Amino acid sequence: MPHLFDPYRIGNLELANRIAIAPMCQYSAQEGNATDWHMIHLGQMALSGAGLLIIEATAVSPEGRITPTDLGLYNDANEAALGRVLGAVRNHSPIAVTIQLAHAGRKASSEAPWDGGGQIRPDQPRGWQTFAPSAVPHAAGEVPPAALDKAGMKKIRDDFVAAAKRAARLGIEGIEVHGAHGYLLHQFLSPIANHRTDEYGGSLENRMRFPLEVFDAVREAFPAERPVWMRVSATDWVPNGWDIEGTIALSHELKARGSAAVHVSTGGVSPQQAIKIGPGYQVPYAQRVKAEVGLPTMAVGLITEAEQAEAIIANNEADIISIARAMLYDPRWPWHAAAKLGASVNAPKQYWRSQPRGLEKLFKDAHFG
Amino acid sequence: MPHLFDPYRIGNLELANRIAIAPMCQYSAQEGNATDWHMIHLGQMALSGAGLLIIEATAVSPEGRITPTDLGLYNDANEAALGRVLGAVRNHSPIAVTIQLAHAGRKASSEAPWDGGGQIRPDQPRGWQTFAPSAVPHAAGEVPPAALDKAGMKKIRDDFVAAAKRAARLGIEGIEVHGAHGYLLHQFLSPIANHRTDEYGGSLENRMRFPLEVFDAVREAFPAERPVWMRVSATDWVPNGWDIEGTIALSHELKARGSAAVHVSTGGVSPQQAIKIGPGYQVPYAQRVKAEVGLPTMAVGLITEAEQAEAIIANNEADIISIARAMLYDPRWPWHAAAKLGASVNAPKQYWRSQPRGLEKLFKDAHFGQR
Ligand SMILES: Cc1cc2nc3c(=O)[nH]c(=O)nc-3n(C[C@H](O)[C@H](O)[C@H](O)COP(=O)(O)O)c2cc1C
Repeated sequence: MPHLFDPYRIGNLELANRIAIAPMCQYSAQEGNATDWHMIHLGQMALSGAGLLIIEATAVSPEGRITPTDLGLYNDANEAALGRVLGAVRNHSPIAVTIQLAHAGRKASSEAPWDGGGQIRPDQPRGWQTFAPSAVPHAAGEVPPAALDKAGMKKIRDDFVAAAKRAARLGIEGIEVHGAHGYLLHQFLSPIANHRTDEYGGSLENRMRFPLEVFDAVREAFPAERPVWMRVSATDWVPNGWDIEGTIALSHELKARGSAAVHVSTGGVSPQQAIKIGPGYQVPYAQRVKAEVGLPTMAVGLITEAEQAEAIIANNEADIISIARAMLYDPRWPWHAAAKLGASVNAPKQYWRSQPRGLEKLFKDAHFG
Repeated sequence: MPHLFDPYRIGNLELANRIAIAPMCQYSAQEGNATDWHMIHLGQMALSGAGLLIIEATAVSPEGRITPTDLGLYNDANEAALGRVLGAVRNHSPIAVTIQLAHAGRKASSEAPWDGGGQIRPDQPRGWQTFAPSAVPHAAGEVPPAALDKAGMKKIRDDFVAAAKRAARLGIEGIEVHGAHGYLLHQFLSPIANHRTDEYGGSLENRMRFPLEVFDAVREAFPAERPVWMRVSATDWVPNGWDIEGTIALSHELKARGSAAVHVSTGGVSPQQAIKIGPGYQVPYAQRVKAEVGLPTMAVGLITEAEQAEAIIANNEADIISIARAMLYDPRWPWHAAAKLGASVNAPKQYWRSQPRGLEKLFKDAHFGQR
């Protein structure tokens, strides 16, 4: 009889409950460096009582950023800036802190969403040359990426390794390899983006080959006891693209290769995607991945209500509920869920006076004697 | 026909709406210095879409702190530490940032709430000698404060002035002088704490004299264009103390002396109690101070729902509503209120995608595109 507020575990990392704060790009870094925005944002996310925080898509190289203001972990300055933020978080919260390591591939060199998200060309001041499995653009008329060669692919492997080591040194507790949302690894997985005719394209085994090498490299580099997993897009929502069968096959391989979990999202590789959006619309993909592969499975997508979240766990549809927008709109979401479902959470002492009367057990360890 | 989400103004300071974030002690400073907590906390508060943020009780001297971990503005280090927090706020928020300047008087040298809130004796670790209008402890068996002399009262005036100048140099946009919660100024106001026989105790005029000296000194020191006001307790719960008549007389004096507002605490009557009595105002004392004195009247609102706050404004009970606990339990309270009331709010661009599926146009001037 599983419940949202059961303690849980991914690999050896104990989680206070099944609630994860999904990775959410803030587009507020400067040359990859965390800024005051990140102390405010991650600081507040850490007070939420969620069991797990997944830091935003963190670029393994400058050219792997989505946008010029993405968070990075590709040099010592980036490491020190993020370390300042993490020190503050650890000072005020017991949350498990993990990080999503990322490379945008052909979707790199973009504007922030509030600036319309368009491609910035390599010839424009903030733009740069992008890389992908094949020299085909994400959308028609865009400046195409260069097709990766052997040394290019090695650089990416080595950059993921280097970033995973910096993350380890910072005391980060886990790594989510970004394999979703139309970014570099997903580009290799999907026949929409991957037109290669070497051993990294064509067949399913070939298309999975580089994403799995990247996974393996990170898993080797990161301390063995701390979990490493992948976020996947379960489908492209485009006929003949990546689909749930590819996802299941990849998930089996991830399990065989020591992944701690699979975080199941969808979409991102094609402007043609025909997404059927609605509450819990991506839960069926997580349910199937959980059923067939049996790794800890995180579900996400328009999960906004405590009873909805609880129902997903109760129905064995996922093991972890990932929440993004509902956390931005209510950074106390897990407190509020705990109040509705008769549970407790960790909260900073500064805010112990804050809950309504009648919820005297809501905050673990709270006292005033 | 006023509404919660109408723009408003205090002095020259334009406010996006009638929602103020109440000064809420965090007990998280080190020798008066703001810490990483204040960055995280004040950063959230500043991004809430409220019109006005009032920084917590900020000690004018170490001896004037409520606790050993109160926020202070009494030396250069205090100033620099707060400046770091404010600079982050300014990078990200359009909110008006103001500060409550404070001195705890006989209630100083106490523990934080999670440590039981007790007095720390002058001879214990972290403790210190407290000061007050008279040598009478807040509670029996506590170490009494020293009764202030002419020099001690001058130090306090000058400390308020010094802190007000530091606040101005930090670019803080307004000052709330703390005359409530049984702290130093309230101790002078109240015959319960003030047993002085000189020109500072006895009659109502004598009891208001030092609080009004402090207010005047702050108003003189702080840039004339920026608002300065006082926080006042509507009434004591006990007889022969401070009362609603005193509050009204003090609010008239504040107006004549160039106060921008008055911020009226509840006098111990919550909305749950108040709405059952008489006309059923939620903030009856604030309502009366507004009607009789005509200053911009901020009322402490012990409320959680948008509809409660709207009604306070729409029923002419207050011009600005300050919100404390509901802001801690929901730092997006003004977003949630705006959604209920059909209004919009300033939200940081980083969070514009958070708008629920139901809603549209919640966030002012939001735009989105993605490849
Ligand atoms: C502002 C914002 C930033 C995001 N950044 C990332 C990211 O860095 N990495 C990622 O895998 N997904 C990212 N996503 C997708 C979310 O993690 C999540 O999967 C998606 O928003 C659906 O969940 P929700 O309905 O709970 O918001 C982001 C979403 C938003 C709204």
